[PDB]
Amino acid sequence: LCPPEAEVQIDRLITGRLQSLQTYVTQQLIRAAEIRASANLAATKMSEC
Amino acid sequence: LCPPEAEVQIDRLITGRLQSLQTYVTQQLIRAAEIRASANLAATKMSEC
Repeated sequence: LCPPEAEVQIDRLITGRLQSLQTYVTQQLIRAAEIRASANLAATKMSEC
Repeated sequence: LCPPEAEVQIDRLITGRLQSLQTYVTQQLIRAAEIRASANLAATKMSEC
């Protein structure tokens, strides 16, 4: 395809790929929180046990 | 621009601005959770220390 009609097809790929990446990052932040809580518990057990 | 062709340009701005705002709010909810956990720990230390 040529430049006016490429910028339509490309924008569709950018939108989808950007959405996919945002989904990934959000999920990682939520999972990170769970791991942090586990690490905090492990650190407490290290101190107290 | 005139009304049929403004509703195309505007919709693009609405989509982007709405996405930006949703991103902000999601990040605030995740950060809020971290602060809450810290506050819960501080409250525990207040009681026990």
